[PDB]
Amino acid sequence: MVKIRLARFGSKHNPHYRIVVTDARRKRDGKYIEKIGYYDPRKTTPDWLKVDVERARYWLSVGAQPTDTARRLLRQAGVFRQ
Amino acid sequence: PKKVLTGVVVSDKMQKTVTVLVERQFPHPLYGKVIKRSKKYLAHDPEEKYKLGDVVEIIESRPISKRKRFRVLRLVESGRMDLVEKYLIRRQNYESLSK
Amino acid sequence: RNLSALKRHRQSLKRRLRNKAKKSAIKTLSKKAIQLAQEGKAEEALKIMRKAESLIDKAAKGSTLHKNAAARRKSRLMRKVRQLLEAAGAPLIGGG
Amino acid sequence: GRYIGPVCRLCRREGVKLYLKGERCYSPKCAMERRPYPPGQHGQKRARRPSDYAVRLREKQKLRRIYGISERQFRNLFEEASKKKGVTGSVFLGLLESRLDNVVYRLGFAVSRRQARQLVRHGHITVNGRRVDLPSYRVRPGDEIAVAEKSRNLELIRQNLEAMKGRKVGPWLSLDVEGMKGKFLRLPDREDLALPVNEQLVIEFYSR
Amino acid sequence: LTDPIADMLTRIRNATRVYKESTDVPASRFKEEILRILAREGFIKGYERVDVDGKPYLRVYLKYGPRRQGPDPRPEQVIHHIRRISKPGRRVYVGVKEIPRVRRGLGIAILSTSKGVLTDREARKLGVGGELICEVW
Amino acid sequence: PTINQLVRKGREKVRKKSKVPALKGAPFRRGVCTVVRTVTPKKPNSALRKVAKVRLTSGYEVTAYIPGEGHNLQEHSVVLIRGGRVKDLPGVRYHIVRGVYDAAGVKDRKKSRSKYGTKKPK
RNA sequence: GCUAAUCCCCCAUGUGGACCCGCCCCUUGGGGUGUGUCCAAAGGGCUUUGCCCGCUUCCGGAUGGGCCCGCGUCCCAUCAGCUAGUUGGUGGGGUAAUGGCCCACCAAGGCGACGACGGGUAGCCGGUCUGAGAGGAUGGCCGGCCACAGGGGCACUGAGACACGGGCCCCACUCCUACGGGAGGCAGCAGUUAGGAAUCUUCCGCAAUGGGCGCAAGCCUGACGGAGCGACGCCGCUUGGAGGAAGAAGCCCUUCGGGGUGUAAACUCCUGAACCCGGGACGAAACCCCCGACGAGGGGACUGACGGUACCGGGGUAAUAGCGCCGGCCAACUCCGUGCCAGCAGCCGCGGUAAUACGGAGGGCGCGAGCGUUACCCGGAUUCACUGGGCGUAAAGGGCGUGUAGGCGGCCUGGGGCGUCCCAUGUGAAAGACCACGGCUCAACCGUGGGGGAGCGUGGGAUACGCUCAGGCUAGACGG
RNA sequence: CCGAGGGUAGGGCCCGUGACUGGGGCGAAGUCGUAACAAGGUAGCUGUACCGGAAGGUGCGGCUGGAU
Ligand code: SF4
Ligand SMILES: [Mg+2]
Ligand SMILES: [Mg+2]
Ligand SMILES: [Mg+2]
Ligand SMILES: [Mg+2]
Ligand SMILES: [Mg+2]
Ligand SMILES: [Mg+2]
Ligand SMILES: [Mg+2]
Ligand SMILES: [Mg+2]
Ligand SMILES: [Mg+2]
Ligand SMILES: [Mg+2]
Ligand SMILES: [Mg+2]
Ligand SMILES: [Mg+2]
Ligand SMILES: [Mg+2]
Ligand SMILES: [Mg+2]
Ligand SMILES: [Mg+2]
Ligand SMILES: [Mg+2]
Ligand SMILES: [Mg+2]
Ligand SMILES: [Mg+2]
Ligand SMILES: [Mg+2]
Ligand SMILES: [Mg+2]
Ligand SMILES: [Mg+2]
Ligand SMILES: [Mg+2]
Ligand SMILES: [Mg+2]
Ligand SMILES: [Mg+2]
Ligand SMILES: [Mg+2]
Ligand SMILES: [Mg+2]
Ligand SMILES: [Mg+2]
Ligand SMILES: [Mg+2]
Ligand SMILES: [Mg+2]
Ligand SMILES: [Mg+2]
Ligand SMILES: [Mg+2]
Ligand SMILES: [Mg+2]
Ligand SMILES: [Mg+2]
Ligand SMILES: [Mg+2]
Ligand SMILES: [Mg+2]
Ligand SMILES: [Mg+2]
Ligand SMILES: [Mg+2]
Ligand SMILES: [Mg+2]
Ligand SMILES: [Mg+2]
Ligand SMILES: [Mg+2]
Ligand SMILES: [Mg+2]
Ligand SMILES: [Mg+2]
Ligand SMILES: [Mg+2]
Ligand SMILES: [Mg+2]
Ligand SMILES: [Mg+2]
Ligand SMILES: [Mg+2]
Ligand SMILES: [Mg+2]
Ligand SMILES: [Mg+2]
Ligand SMILES: [Mg+2]
Ligand SMILES: [Mg+2]
Ligand SMILES: [Mg+2]
Ligand SMILES: [Mg+2]
Ligand SMILES: [Mg+2]
Ligand SMILES: [Mg+2]
Ligand SMILES: [Mg+2]
Ligand SMILES: [Mg+2]
Ligand SMILES: [Mg+2]
Ligand SMILES: [Mg+2]
Ligand SMILES: [Mg+2]
Ligand SMILES: [Mg+2]
Ligand SMILES: [Mg+2]
Ligand SMILES: [Mg+2]
Ligand SMILES: [Mg+2]
Ligand SMILES: [Mg+2]
Ligand SMILES: [Mg+2]
Ligand SMILES: [Mg+2]
Ligand SMILES: [Mg+2]
Ligand SMILES: [Mg+2]
Ligand SMILES: [Mg+2]
Ligand SMILES: [Mg+2]
Ligand SMILES: [Mg+2]
Ligand SMILES: [Mg+2]
Ligand SMILES: [Mg+2]
Ligand SMILES: [Mg+2]
Ligand SMILES: [Mg+2]
Ligand SMILES: [Mg+2]
Ligand SMILES: [Mg+2]
Ligand SMILES: [Mg+2]
Ligand SMILES: [Mg+2]
Ligand SMILES: [Mg+2]
Ligand SMILES: [Mg+2]
Ligand SMILES: [Mg+2]
Ligand SMILES: [Mg+2]
Ligand SMILES: [Mg+2]
Ligand SMILES: [Mg+2]
Ligand SMILES: [Mg+2]
Ligand SMILES: [Mg+2]
Ligand SMILES: [Mg+2]
Ligand SMILES: [Mg+2]
Ligand SMILES: [Mg+2]
Ligand SMILES: [Mg+2]
Ligand SMILES: [Mg+2]
Ligand SMILES: [Mg+2]
Ligand SMILES: [Mg+2]
Ligand SMILES: [Mg+2]
Ligand SMILES: [Mg+2]
Ligand SMILES: [Mg+2]
Ligand SMILES: [Mg+2]
Ligand SMILES: [Mg+2]
Ligand SMILES: [Mg+2]
Ligand SMILES: [Mg+2]
Ligand SMILES: [Mg+2]
Ligand SMILES: [Mg+2]
Ligand SMILES: [Mg+2]
Ligand SMILES: [Mg+2]
Ligand SMILES: [Mg+2]
Ligand SMILES: [Mg+2]
Ligand SMILES: [Mg+2]
Ligand SMILES: [Mg+2]
Ligand SMILES: [Mg+2]
Ligand SMILES: [Mg+2]
Ligand SMILES: [Mg+2]
Ligand SMILES: [Mg+2]
Ligand SMILES: [Mg+2]
Ligand SMILES: [Mg+2]
Repeated sequence: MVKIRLARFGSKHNPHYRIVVTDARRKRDGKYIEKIGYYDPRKTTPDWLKVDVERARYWLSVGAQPTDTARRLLRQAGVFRQ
Repeated sequence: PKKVLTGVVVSDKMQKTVTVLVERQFPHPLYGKVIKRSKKYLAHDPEEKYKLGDVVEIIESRPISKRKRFRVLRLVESGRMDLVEKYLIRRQNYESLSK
Repeated sequence: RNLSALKRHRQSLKRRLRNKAKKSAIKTLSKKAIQLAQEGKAEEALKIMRKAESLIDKAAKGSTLHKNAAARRKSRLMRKVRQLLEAAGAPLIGGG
Repeated sequence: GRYIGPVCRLCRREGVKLYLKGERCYSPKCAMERRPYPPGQHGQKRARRPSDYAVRLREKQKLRRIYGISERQFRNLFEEASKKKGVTGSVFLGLLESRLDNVVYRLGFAVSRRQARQLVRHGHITVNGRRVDLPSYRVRPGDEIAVAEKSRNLELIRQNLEAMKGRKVGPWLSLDVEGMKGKFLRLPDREDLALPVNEQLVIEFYSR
Repeated sequence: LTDPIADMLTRIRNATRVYKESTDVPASRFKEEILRILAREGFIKGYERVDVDGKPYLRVYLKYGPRRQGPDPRPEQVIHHIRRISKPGRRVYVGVKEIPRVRRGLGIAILSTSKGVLTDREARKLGVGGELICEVW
Repeated sequence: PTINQLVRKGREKVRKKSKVPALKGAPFRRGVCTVVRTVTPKKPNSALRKVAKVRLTSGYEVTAYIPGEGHNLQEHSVVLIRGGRVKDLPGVRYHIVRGVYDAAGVKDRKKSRSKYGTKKPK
């Protein structure tokens, strides 16, 4: 199944994720279908999170399944707010 | 789209199959000169209606045999036994290239 | 030294028999319908051909046949039975 | 790390006063005043015509030894300036002067860049309120280099700042004395820094 | 004769090197357009369609600099350098983005485009490439 | 050549013949001495140069120079070798590394100790 | 021998789907419809005439694949001829599906100097190193694709495998054994051994991210997140700062007057790597639970391997420097010792009693936790020359014709628009590279944003040049 | 039926090695003569042929890159 998840980039003790859609059988940091945001768990920048909701809601439409702490961050951007 | 090539029929000694010599040009990727290159395609002639010396068009096609991935699309010109001889003269010269 | 792989193997052997048994029966009745139709005997040919068709689609219910594979056997079966009876005629029952 | 041995021999070798010690650099017991010839057994022998390689090596060793910087860091800065669009000579000197340990010396917090480095390395310096103990920091325009207030009651830094009272700094700088803080205005020019150095000869040394 | 275009450029070069006032090249429309560029840019005084023993020619009128002083009075050439680029044995075509600047602007590259024969400046102002015929300065 | 000849034939890239075949792609090769003797050099030099014939692990037997004043190598001495000829002993293409395996460093050496494999003296 | 089920089977139901034949549309097997024939199923748990987890048939989506095609992809022609499932046809078998993929028959074909066949070498690419560019070299780490899982063959199960830690068989090898017989497959993580010039801990944790299963709690995860060792690479940092004699001693040189090491040391003040004590993270809030409605939304909670680590605060000791080189190229010179010896050497060359070239010393130059050496790649090498070379005597015109293929080709007109040129558009993944900003105190490293390119697909346009087709010409060529 | 492979037989290519043998490169401190460079003491070189301890000689034809 297609999934929306966090491909870790960055470096050691400095994680920087790309909120991303890819086949679940890929490896974590492998070729993704498309990128739809980034995430900085350390909050050390004036926008440690971003989400293209126009696309993030499309992938939910065609049935992508968000990870748990991906949905938690897709929530903080309001993809679910009705 | 399906690839379409033009060339002359150089043999038709096969049942429902003709051999289309196809030519092309391009600049040599280091010495610039425009050079010629040719290649033969085994073409599906399901009506045995194309003849030696005909110039035809072939279109990339669902595989027919082992070496057959092109059917003949349409006739372009007939009676080109001048081109067919250039191909044959060369092949004949090969015997003079042995030991 | 062990695995749930052992479990997976014991199951493949049980499934192996069910698949082979079904395909055995399908093959037999397919040529039986074909052979009957050759000397057709149209009522008896189509009679069996209906039973071959049921076993085919029953095979493609589960993991024994694929849709297109079952559909393919059916086609060539009916194609062979009709064009055999049509050498003498004429088909009593259906189909079709 | 950095060079640590005798520093007067450097000037005496380069044939020019490099102001590397602070106030003895201005006394009459400066070595250049007493023996302005190269160090070692043959210092007083008549020099031979130096090769163009010699000439260019010397100018580069001058500019380098001035900042007491390693050839490694020196060459990386030159290679940074060399890629940068614009004249490489200017940018090179500009990047050199933008080093924290250099600015601290320019502000008169220390008599010598060596002293500045032991100041910076000992955290006795801050940049925009952030304590920074790194000599290599590239100070940018609009910054602010103060004394660590938890060090402002220190003899050496006070006596130094006393002699800076009303003293001019480069145009590209400004020193709030009494408050022990300075400001980096913009990165300086060849005009602002009259260094006893034709920096163009350093471009040529590295093009070989 | 395998290359009339390079033969003409060579007819001009041999003539200018011994300071002849004119030389005759056998005529052709593609040559006229080439000489049309050399006159309009001042590498030649011009030309005229003349006739040598009943054959259609082009008489090209050369121009040189002022007489010089010293040991060598020979005046400086106006066509210092002219050579064929694209040749029968190797065609040379450039796109508009890869047209060259002869002699840092002080020279012309003559092109054959599908808007006719142009200079490197003309071809760049019309946004077209073509066959790089030769270069002059 | 014409442009057509270059389309027909191309330009020949010429490979570089190694001057150290016995190393077989390695920076060094371990070996065992067979003959340890002195050889005289070519004109215009005169000397008794110290050489060892080495039977290598790469499957080669080669002559290698023994640098420095004095050594301790004998038949069955285990040595390491590196590239480098002796302009002046034809056939000698390699050098024994002092201070490795059974090659002792040069005794009393003071300048250039990393070559000649001599520890810093107190 | 007994028994359960979401296990297997049978019957019904046929929304629908499958197949045959007919017809319509279409155009390779795409869609539609008519008769016949054929095919569905599984329940479980709660807060129980309602929910949730499941199950069945069908259409569609999305994602991931299979197959096919154009073009590109190394060395040897001292490999020049190769080919019987070979090349095509018909029919069948087989598959998810095209195909000699497999089989039977029929025909005599297929391929090659534009290099078949054979031999050698190699996983390929994004990229990487170098280079002014062109080019040359390379494909380790990360990303993508491919291939393999001791050597072979094989199928089974399955949506998917001909399956690294699944099965069968053969072989090589090893082990256990009670001697009757059995077992094994680290090119997973560590680790051992062998080989080698040479390459790591039998570490910690699922806290994060990700995967499988589960309604959920949660379980499993040598993926992974981290810690360990190696100067292996890059980056940052220290071994102190200031003052301090016409200038200690020691050592070196000396014309014996003196010169050098050298502000260097001593010494004085000042700072305070390390170490001590106190505090101490970010990475972590979702899943969950409460209200709402199990949604939207709002509340509440558990949880950190790294780690008592970074980092903060307070205290606080002057606290490792080494390596190469100094004839020329190439930056740095003297004394002794040696005397074609011992030795040096990248090339040219040094050494035979006054050696800036050997060996030490003093001094000097260059770098610095590095400095040298060896190996290999690109550069200098326009020294394989496309950019960008040559062949009278330096290496280089075939002994001379004739002529095959090929390469190349005069003047004018028109048609086509193949090359060629322009515009639009799709593709050109991510990382990297590049400019900018930002985050780790800087940097290295890393994050965010920006700019395109060739090349190829498609659409539209141009016609000078080359090409092609047609017509005409006589200056080339050929005949009288 | 096909079939891993095993067996029998006969071919092709490549590598390592071999009594002995052929010449080659280098060494240099030897023995023999002195063929070439001067008209190099018989102008030289050359294809071929025959011959001689050796450099080389001679025949036949060719070249001048031969002094006077
Ligand atoms: S005293 Fe003179 S010689 Fe010594 S460091 Fe100062 S300026 Fe240079
Ligand atoms: Mg076929
Ligand atoms: Mg199980
Ligand atoms: Mg049976
Ligand atoms: Mg099925
Ligand atoms: Mg199956
Ligand atoms: Mg100053
Ligand atoms: Mg610049
Ligand atoms: Mg100033
Ligand atoms: Mg200045
Ligand atoms: Mg350079
Ligand atoms: Mg050119
Ligand atoms: Mg000598
Ligand atoms: Mg050995
Ligand atoms: Mg021993
Ligand atoms: Mg040394
Ligand atoms: Mg030495
Ligand atoms: Mg039923
Ligand atoms: Mg078929
Ligand atoms: Mg399959
Ligand atoms: Mg086949
Ligand atoms: Mg057959
Ligand atoms: Mg036959
Ligand atoms: Mg071809
Ligand atoms: Mg070839
Ligand atoms: Mg191989
Ligand atoms: Mg290999
Ligand atoms: Mg170059
Ligand atoms: Mg490679
Ligand atoms: Mg590698
Ligand atoms: Mg990889
Ligand atoms: Mg295998
Ligand atoms: Mg296997
Ligand atoms: Mg193995
Ligand atoms: Mg096996
Ligand atoms: Mg496989
Ligand atoms: Mg597996
Ligand atoms: Mg395993
Ligand atoms: Mg297996
Ligand atoms: Mg056991
Ligand atoms: Mg046991
Ligand atoms: Mg027993
Ligand atoms: Mg058994
Ligand atoms: Mg085991
Ligand atoms: Mg292992
Ligand atoms: Mg290990
Ligand atoms: Mg070992
Ligand atoms: Mg070993
Ligand atoms: Mg590791
Ligand atoms: Mg986990
Ligand atoms: Mg999880
Ligand atoms: Mg679940
Ligand atoms: Mg449980
Ligand atoms: Mg487990
Ligand atoms: Mg573990
Ligand atoms: Mg790890
Ligand atoms: Mg750490
Ligand atoms: Mg380190
Ligand atoms: Mg003194
Ligand atoms: Mg003294
Ligand atoms: Mg003294
Ligand atoms: Mg001091
Ligand atoms: Mg104190
Ligand atoms: Mg936390
Ligand atoms: Mg909530
Ligand atoms: Mg949990
Ligand atoms: Mg603590
Ligand atoms: Mg403190
Ligand atoms: Mg303190
Ligand atoms: Mg001290
Ligand atoms: Mg050095
Ligand atoms: Mg000398
Ligand atoms: Mg140098
Ligand atoms: Mg010098
Ligand atoms: Mg002696
Ligand atoms: Mg002497
Ligand atoms: Mg001496
Ligand atoms: Mg030397
Ligand atoms: Mg010496
Ligand atoms: Mg460092
Ligand atoms: Mg190194
Ligand atoms: Mg090189
Ligand atoms: Mg080159
Ligand atoms: Mg060239
Ligand atoms: Mg040359
Ligand atoms: Mg010659
Ligand atoms: Mg000739
Ligand atoms: Mg001949
Ligand atoms: Mg033409
Ligand atoms: Mg032509
Ligand atoms: Mg036209
Ligand atoms: Mg035309
Ligand atoms: Mg066109
Ligand atoms: Mg494009
Ligand atoms: Mg990209
Ligand atoms: Mg920053
Ligand atoms: Mg980026
Ligand atoms: Mg670019
Ligand atoms: Mg187009
Ligand atoms: Mg015509
Ligand atoms: Mg004529
Ligand atoms: Mg005539
Ligand atoms: Mg067999
Ligand atoms: Mg066999
Ligand atoms: Mg067997
Ligand atoms: Mg012999
Ligand atoms: Mg003679
Ligand atoms: Mg003589
Ligand atoms: Mg003579
Ligand atoms: Mg003769
Ligand atoms: Mg004889
Ligand atoms: Mg005799
Ligand atoms: Mg005789
Ligand atoms: Mg003669
Ligand atoms: Mg003659
Ligand atoms: Mg002469």
